[PDB]
Amino acid sequence: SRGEYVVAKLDDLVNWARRSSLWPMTFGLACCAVEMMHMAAPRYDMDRFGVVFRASPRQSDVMIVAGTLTNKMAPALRKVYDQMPEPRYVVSMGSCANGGGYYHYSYSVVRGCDRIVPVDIYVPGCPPTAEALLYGILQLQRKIKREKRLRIWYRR
Amino acid sequence: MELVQVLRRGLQQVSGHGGLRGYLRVLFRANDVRVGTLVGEDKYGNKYYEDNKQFFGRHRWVIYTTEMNGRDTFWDVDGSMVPPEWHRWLHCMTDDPPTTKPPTARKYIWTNHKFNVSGTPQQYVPYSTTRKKIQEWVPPSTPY
Amino acid sequence: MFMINILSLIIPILLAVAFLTLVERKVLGYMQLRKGPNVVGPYGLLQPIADALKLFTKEPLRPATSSISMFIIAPILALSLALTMWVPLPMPYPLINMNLGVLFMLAMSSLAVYSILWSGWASNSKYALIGALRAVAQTISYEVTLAIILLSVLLMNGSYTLSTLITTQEHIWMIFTSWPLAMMWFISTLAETNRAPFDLTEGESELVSGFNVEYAAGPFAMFFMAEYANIIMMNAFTAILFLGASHDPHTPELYTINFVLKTLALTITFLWIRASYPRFRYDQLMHLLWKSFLPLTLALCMWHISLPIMTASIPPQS
Amino acid sequence: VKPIFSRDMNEAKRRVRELYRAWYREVPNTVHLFQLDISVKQGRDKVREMFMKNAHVTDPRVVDLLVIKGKMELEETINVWKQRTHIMRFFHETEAPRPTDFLSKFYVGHDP
Amino acid sequence: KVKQDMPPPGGYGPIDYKRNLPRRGLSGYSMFAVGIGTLLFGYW
Amino acid sequence: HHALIPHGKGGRSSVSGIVATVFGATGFLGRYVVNHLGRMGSQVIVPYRCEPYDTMHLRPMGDLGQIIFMEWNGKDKDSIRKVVEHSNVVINLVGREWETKNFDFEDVFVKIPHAIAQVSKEAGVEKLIHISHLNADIKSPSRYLRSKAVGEKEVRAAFPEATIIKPSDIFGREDRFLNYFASMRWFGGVPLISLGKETVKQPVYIVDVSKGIINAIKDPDAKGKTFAFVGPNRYLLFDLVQYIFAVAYRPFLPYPLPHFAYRWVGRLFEVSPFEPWTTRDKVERVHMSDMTLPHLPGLEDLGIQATPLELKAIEVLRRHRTYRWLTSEMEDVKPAKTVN
Amino acid sequence: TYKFVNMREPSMDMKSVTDRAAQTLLWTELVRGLGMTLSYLFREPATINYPFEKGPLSPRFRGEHALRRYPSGEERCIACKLCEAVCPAQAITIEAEPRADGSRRTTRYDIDMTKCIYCGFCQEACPVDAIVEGPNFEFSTETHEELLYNKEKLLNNGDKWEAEIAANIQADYLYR
Ligand SMILES: NC(=O)C1=CN([C@@H]2O[C@H](COP(=O)(O)OP(=O)(O)OC[C@H]3O[C@@H](n4cnc5c(N)ncnc54)[C@H](OP(=O)(O)O)[C@@H]3O)[C@@H](O)[C@H]2O)C=CC1
Ligand code: SF4
Ligand code: SF4
Ligand code: SF4
Repeated sequence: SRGEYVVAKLDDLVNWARRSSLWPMTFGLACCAVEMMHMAAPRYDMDRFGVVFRASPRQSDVMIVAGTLTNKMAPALRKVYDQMPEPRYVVSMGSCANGGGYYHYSYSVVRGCDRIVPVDIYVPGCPPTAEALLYGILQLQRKIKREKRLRIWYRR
Repeated sequence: MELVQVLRRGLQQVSGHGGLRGYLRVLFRANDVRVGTLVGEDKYGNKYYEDNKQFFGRHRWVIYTTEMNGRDTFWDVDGSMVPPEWHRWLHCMTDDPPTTKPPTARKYIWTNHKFNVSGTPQQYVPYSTTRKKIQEWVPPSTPY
Repeated sequence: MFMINILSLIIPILLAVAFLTLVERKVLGYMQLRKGPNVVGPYGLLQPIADALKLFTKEPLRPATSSISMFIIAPILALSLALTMWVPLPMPYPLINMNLGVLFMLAMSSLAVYSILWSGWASNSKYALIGALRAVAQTISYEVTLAIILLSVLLMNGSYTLSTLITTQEHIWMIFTSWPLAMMWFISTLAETNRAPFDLTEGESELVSGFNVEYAAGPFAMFFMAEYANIIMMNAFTAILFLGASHDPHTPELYTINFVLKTLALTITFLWIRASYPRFRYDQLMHLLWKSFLPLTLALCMWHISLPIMTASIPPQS
Repeated sequence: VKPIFSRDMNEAKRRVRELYRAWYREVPNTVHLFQLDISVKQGRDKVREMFMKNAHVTDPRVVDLLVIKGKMELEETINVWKQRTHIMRFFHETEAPRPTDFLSKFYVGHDP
Repeated sequence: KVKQDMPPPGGYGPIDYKRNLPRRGLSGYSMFAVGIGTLLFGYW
Repeated sequence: HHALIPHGKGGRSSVSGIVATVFGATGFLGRYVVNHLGRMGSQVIVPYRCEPYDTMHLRPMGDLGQIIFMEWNGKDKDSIRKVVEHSNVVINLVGREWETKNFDFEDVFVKIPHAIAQVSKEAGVEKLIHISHLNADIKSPSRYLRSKAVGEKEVRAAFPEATIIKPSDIFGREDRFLNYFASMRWFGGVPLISLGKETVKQPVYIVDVSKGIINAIKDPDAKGKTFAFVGPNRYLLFDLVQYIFAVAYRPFLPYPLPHFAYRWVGRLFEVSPFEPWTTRDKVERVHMSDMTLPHLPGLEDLGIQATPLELKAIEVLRRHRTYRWLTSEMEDVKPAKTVN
Repeated sequence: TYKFVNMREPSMDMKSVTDRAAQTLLWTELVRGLGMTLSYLFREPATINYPFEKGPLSPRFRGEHALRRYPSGEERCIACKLCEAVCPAQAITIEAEPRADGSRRTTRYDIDMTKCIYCGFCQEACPVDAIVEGPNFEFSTETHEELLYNKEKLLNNGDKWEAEIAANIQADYLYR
């Protein structure tokens, strides 16, 4: 159907815009943030891919939970995620963020950021290498490329 | 002047990639139009190039195949597509390409490398690998 | 056909702003041993379009504590004023030729400041309020020195008509006559556009995002477009005022090319300064302008008032 | 034994009453600032319940230390150091009711 | 024969470790003279 | 056959023994049902027909492995069989207040539930929970409730031992009932047919409904019984809307509107290709007074005491307040007059 | 032993005063910084063209865990559980039973890639070289459960990366 073709092409345009311009928020909890900065560094510059760190949650599109999320910090993380406008995607970097890692059995650690906020891509490692984080970001971009919001709207 | 030489080198880059169409193809797919020595090509189609003149970290690069394991990778390429044998050459763990120094042949080693399969029907699903520990009594089938 | 002219001025300027974002990202990256955006489009050309589409397809949030009317009005004011200021500029022939175009631009720049203050106040957030107050302090610091420098330079022009600047600088650039005023004017333009080292209103490092901390999606895109358009417009004003260009009336394209190149160079200098220098403290900015720029500007204004009289070089009024 | 703040139980009771006054007056301000959906009566009942939980204490030093901890919590609430999550944790809304009768515990699980 | 990662026989070459911020530019008198000359020519 | 012994203390990591397929879990009621299931430790299988992004909010609700998302199509029975194959419980919460080009009221409230019930009976699922409005009846003016009654009949036919829960308007943060009335402020005055004096409604809190569903799953007696879920108090529509505007601290301007004019307005909003703001069916259902069905068992039978609207109204309606009234306490607005 | 940063006094001669006055009025030092930035503009960028270009790594890299086999095809693991014992994060769960042949093999071998700290232990600890952190670093997943590896998954990884893992072990086995 011509309507299906138009919807598919418009969805392609929107997904391309969203994946090409991915603005992570300046959120780094722990050692994994340093590998994130190295990703921002010249060798693996993420600005080439359109990933620009923006501080304000309302002006950001992706939250990368780099570092251990303590029970004290979890409400702030949830608040920052909520204040972030949608579409919003969450990437969990490092074993500490993914499932608690080295401090899984600590009283003051949330055993994974999945408990607090929905996570789209999990980047393994402790710390994950900057190339690994870039791979995760590109995987998130492909995931956005696979999204079918307008097609589902037309079919619904 | 050196400027004329640089422009001529750009034209040589255009020719070396197979013409304007190949030049544009490489530019869009990989964003790099450098021409380098083709060290080899894997069974999946990935072509590996080397330019020792370029600084460390750019001397070796791989042009991912357009089709691998039944997936169209003309635009969607990923690091996992690199087969293990060429992985060490690409990541500079070794200085010898697999063609020059082949890996040891073992029966158990996979013959077809699979890329990251997360988000696909082939994605790994965790499960317990141990049998039931406690066995329950089976009631008798006779009434009494 | 005047509507066609207005659209011709507006639409290309916005595209220029979009590609200025790409240029800045690449120039800063290369000055930082990086490559600016290159993945999205050939040499990163399509990155702006992707950013605009992403922002305008992103949910806009109206803060619960915000005053909605001012919250919405402020970006509209910023963008409309940014586009309006381009109208009087002679490139080479102005869209609207005003006898007092320079004062018009000064007043319009004064009006644009309220967009930042209104946005910050309506946001009803502490960081936004701090950014608005910083914008107030910045205007207090820079407006007087800007006006005095412009008056001193325009004394040689003989009028506030922008077009007549071309005739005055027919034989030589005015920077040779007034290079100190030119330096102070360039710094003052940096201050007015809220650009580094005077990027205090936004002040990401110190204030999470400054006045726009509570703005998302389209309104933030409008604020960004206003900012970049103001950068380009102020640099074009500097090019017209000091770095004059040859105008052949039969071929305006030559003047247009020269002017565009000079403005591009000045905007590149803006990005260069943003990369090189650190940021000032707003107390330090106000002190610089009031304690250092203002006395020298007063002395040079006296000098430029006297010089045409003592050298019999009073410019023609017409 | 060295007294923490009070040498006898009556003095500790006086301190406890002062702390209770402070919490009782603070409760409405807490509901307003934290935008809690509980009523003021509900919060003050929770305050009484928290005070009553430790009503069995008979040692002056333990009572003084409890008053110190309560004052620290009150300081947290008076400031916004504690978030709405921390304030509402006293009300275990998410946790399901746990039966205390013998038969219900026997049915549900092996727990004593 | 033992083969460990050891310094080259005779040691490595000296490594510079001190500030080398260069001395550049004209004298202040000269810069002021150039500015004033430009001002005068522009005025004429 | 698919029977699991419950283990643990009822926490996130515990095994409740409940394996469920919550159809229409990506919705107002589905969110709370899935959250309650996950907190116990139950395995929740979510069939989703939308984009995976919209299902992301349900991902944190359960522990690792508890929540499994499988794409399903209402028209295709094989997807229903795949989703319900290994479940000991199936909950059908698929309902759209507005008809769509692909799926009309008949398909969503009759065909879909019937296919779900038939496939569940074939698969061997022990228990099925179906949701139909309390006001559902075959002679009702609204097509929505008419199809709801027909679907209830068909579901009982396909699954004889099926629990059917008949809930009233379910007020909650994501509700389209309180938000619907509050959103009418944007249009100026609040249009009411007969000014709302003739209509009486008995709203139910969303959390109460979800807890009732979970207890019905837990309760052995619930099989083959129809429960009616209703709130503690009955209100006239005028009083309820006035209370909504009072708690929202928004000016109330009730103006009577003829029924035909309201129906024409509903037709106007039905034109929207996207989710319609209001529909003629929406107007009819709003005007229709909530039925009183003493015969059917209610929340009290399942052990849950209905929360009054007064207690939870501020949660839903605080967001609609302006900056001046955002911090106002719940107690400032007195309870509305109750027709009981 | 100690050096004085700062602790320098400017000259007061007229020439030095004029030079400092020129620096203040004519902004010389800011111009020097601008020149440095320009020089960096004209220097070659350091960005690598990932994914097409990959950063250097050594044979001692610690990445995705893998279970190796002997050349025969028998699994090297002998269910020592000492590698489980040395795990700093307790990320390895091992259960074993005598197999039909009678050999000591692992019925269960699980590494939680979400509790692992990628310390590199149990590669040093494991006596038979069975468990090895291989070269792979790009094993990101879209779900948490995918990162809870199983014995089957680990053995599949070992089979997949055995060619590279063996070469790296050969490179670094003498250093160990
Ligand atoms: N007040 C109440 O809420 C009342 C509840 N009910 C019934 O209980 C349920 C409550 O849901 P509600 O809170 O209104 O939220 P929704 O309207 O969002 O519920 C619909 C759910 O089913 C899915 N769905 C909708 N249409 C279709 C379709 N044609 N095919 C397949 N799936 C579909 C939706 O997902 P998606 O968005 O992807 O389509 C969503 O998960 C409904 O079935 C409703 O009729 C009964 C009486 C009153
Ligand atoms: S995962 Fe490792 S590197 Fe990252 S924060 Fe935790 S300990 Fe540090
Ligand atoms: S080396 Fe690895 S496989 Fe072998 S016993 Fe130790 S943990 Fe098990
Ligand atoms: S490398 Fe991995 S498996 Fe080995 S001890 Fe470290 S975390 Fe455990």
